[PDB]
Amino acid sequence: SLNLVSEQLLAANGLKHQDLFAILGQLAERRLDYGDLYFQSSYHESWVLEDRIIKDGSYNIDQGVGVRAISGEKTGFAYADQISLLALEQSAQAARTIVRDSGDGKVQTLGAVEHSPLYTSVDPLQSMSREEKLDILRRVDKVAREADKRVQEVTASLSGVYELILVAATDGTLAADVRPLVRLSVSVLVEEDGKRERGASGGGGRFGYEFFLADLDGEVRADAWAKEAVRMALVNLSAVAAPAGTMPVVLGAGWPGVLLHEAVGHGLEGDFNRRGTSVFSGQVGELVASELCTVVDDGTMVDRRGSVAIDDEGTPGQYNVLIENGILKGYMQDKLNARLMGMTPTGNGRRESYAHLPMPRMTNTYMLPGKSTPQEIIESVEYGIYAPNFGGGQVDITSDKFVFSTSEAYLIENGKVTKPVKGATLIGSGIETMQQISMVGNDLKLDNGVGVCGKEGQSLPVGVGQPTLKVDNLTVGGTA
Amino acid sequence: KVISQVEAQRKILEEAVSTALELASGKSDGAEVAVSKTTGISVSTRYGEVENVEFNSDGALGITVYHQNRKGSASSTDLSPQAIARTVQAALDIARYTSPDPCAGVADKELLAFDAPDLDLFHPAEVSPDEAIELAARAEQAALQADKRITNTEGGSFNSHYGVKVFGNSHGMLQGYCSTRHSLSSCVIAEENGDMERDYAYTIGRAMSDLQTPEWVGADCARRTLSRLSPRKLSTMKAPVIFANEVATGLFGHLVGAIAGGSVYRKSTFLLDSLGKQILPDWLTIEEHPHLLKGLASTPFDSEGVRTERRDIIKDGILTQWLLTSYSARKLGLKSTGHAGGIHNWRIAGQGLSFEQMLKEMGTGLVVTELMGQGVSAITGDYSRGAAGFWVENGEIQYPVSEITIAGNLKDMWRNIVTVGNDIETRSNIQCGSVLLPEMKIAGQ
Ligand SMILES: CCCCC[C@H](CC(=O)NO)C(=O)N[C@H](C(=O)N1CCC[C@H]1CO)C(C)C
Ligand SMILES: [Zn+2]
Repeated sequence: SLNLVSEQLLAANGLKHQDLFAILGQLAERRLDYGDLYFQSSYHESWVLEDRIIKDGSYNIDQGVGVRAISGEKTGFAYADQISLLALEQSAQAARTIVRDSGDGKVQTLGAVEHSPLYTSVDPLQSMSREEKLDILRRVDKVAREADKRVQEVTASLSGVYELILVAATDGTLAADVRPLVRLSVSVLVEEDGKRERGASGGGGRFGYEFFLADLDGEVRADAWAKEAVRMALVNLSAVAAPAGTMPVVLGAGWPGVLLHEAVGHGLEGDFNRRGTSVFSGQVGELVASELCTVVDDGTMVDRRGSVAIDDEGTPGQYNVLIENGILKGYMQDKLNARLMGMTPTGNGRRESYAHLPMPRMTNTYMLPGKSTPQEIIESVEYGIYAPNFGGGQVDITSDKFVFSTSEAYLIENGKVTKPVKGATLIGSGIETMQQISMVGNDLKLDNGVGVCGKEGQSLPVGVGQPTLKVDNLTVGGTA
Repeated sequence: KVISQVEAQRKILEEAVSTALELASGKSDGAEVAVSKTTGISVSTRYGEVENVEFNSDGALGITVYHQNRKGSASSTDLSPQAIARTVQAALDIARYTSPDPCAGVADKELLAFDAPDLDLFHPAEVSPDEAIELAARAEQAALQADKRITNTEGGSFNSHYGVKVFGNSHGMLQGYCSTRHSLSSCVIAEENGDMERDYAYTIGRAMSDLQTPEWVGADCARRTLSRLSPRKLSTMKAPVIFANEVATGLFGHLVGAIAGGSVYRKSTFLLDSLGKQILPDWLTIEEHPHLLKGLASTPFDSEGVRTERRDIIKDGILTQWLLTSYSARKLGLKSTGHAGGIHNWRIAGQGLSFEQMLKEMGTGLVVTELMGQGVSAITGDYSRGAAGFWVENGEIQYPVSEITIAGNLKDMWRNIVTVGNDIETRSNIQCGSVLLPEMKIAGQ
């Protein structure tokens, strides 16, 4: 990719390799540990079907450069929505003002190294015709409406992004990525006797739109997801009041891995741990979870929404074991925090765009499978909840309190799943909740490709996963 | 001197809008163009020393076009004539493929703010990075020095930005305005008996001279942080709940989605059948004030160029209107109410009691000061959120609480509000005091 991206981001904008040297040199006039130049161009499209018609379409373009100067704890940063030598010079000259003292000017020679390809460099926007894209949405509409007479409304959206990046740094890093991302989202409203409810489905990843027409367990993926949205809506329509209080909770496989994202994931980002503000600070080698739990953050997964062939600092994505048999092994890093902690980059240095600073961030965070069957797990509960789907979540990493809110849930009574219950927010302490995991299923899956993680106002595509698992005690925010 | 930079920017933006509209005009029945530019600085400190210095400059142009009632949109951060041309063409091309939708289109000419009011939103300051750093450092240091239990920090922060926005459409509207926002915060960590807690304080305003002092920010930060130490997890119970002012604003905030025209025409709101019904206490009025001078959410027109109006959204407990945009108004056979982009300063008067008096009235119950999670169903009103705050007994705060949830339904919560306090939160779009509810289900141990 590097030559192709370089031609599009540098040569096409009047820039050469030697301009990179000049601008890095301008940063290195000051007493810095590190400086970098980050170049980006991106193209986004969206199309929306509603009321059985193609209501809307958009085409959105952005491009620019971001320049950082770093000394120990400190970062100077400036950027511009244009790729030009003047934009780079202006940005470097502002960013370097983070420190007044002169540096020795000794930068490392820029040199690219190979990394493993994790997704195609083919542009997903141009690889399918517009009418074929719209036919995906039309088929979702038809399938959802045919699935049940109570379906009254369907909103179906298709989005795609094609993004080129290149990063050059004072430590010699020179790297590029070509990043496709597509997403199909489906929302349905059902009505019966004046009562209404909604359901949703969807997913995607780093590939073209053909994925949505490919086979999923013997049906067309788009069709399967259209039916899933209806199924979710009908479950919710039938749901009764959820019970309140502390009880066993069995979480389904896949997206209920939001548990991990909140309970340990953010808490193991290296910025908080370098500062000492995370509950996990200084706990490497301690039991932070039950011995059945091994949690990884894995940036290497081919075609996945949350993967990073390189992170935004040029570090190739890695399989990082965070917790192994309950024992804390380490933290997700960016280059700044790794240096300060005496550790190494991990492939977790991510930024929303050129206009934002990178920080330690998740990629795909999941728990490894265990020995229990999901049926054995359900059968172990006398009274509790089974929650196979969630909305979102949130964590306070200092006090170690987190929440996540059900989108499909049921009572378990005498080892059987029984009545559907209404949405409830579940709350616990991260470490204490992970220590309550007494059974781990043999059915690991990741989410369908739906996640957006927020930290310090920066949204990123992130994945979660887990098998079915049992938390012995968790507080359920029902009314009953 | 910054006034000159802003006036140069404004001329450029006005010209970008006119160019885009002219390029659209021979090929569409209508078009709407919005452009903005925001510039400023964002700084942080750690232990009183500069940490981050970020120079911000963000620009943007969006266009929506209409032909045969088909819509297309496009956007670009590059405002060069050739980028604008490409953007206009992209929107036009999209509109060949979308379906006719008669509720879509430029807002009604009769509703447009052709001569938009000056709401005095622009109060620039030439704050240097070093000056910004010193304000952040002062706030953080005042927090850190407050008490020896404050053992770590998440820093001081200072932000100062100005913005220019211009909107035009094919009815001949072309209006723009400038605005500023400045803020100062600090956030520290306290520890007691192996429990760590974090909290923050802040000040915000359109003029620097409207801000609380750095020392005020730090003292408030420390006070809030220290108050969180050594919480208890309540047992599962039913009890009265006070939403402290800072979360009470959000309690009323859930109304916005429930009365939004988009939700109404889709029948996806639990208030679908509540227009003209008493949904709140008969003494409670929610006043919207879009033209407050210097207001934090004042606007001279909405995102479709529509005039904004003084309205009592709730009057003596009664829901008087929906919050409509052009599209949703047209779906309902109504006219836009100027709510494209949201609400514009809500005000709810107190009923005479201080926060202390409210604690005495409640006697025993939960004060919620922080909430976590979404947990609010737009379509049913079902409500379930994580909470932190304080347990109250004998009319006095006893201890902080955390790791609990509160649950109910918004229809019931709103209808049965006991009182609203005079302790008005004044830093937000929605401004009100603390709110007493007679009962919620609290899940805990
Ligand atoms: C990979 C993110 C895991 C979930 C957590 C995030 C918020 C977060 O970053 N918490 O730490 C969230 O709720 N995101 C939501 C989310 O991603 N959702 C909610 C339903 C499914 C999916 C759709 O984007 C919304 C709010 C954007
Ligand atoms: Zn997150």
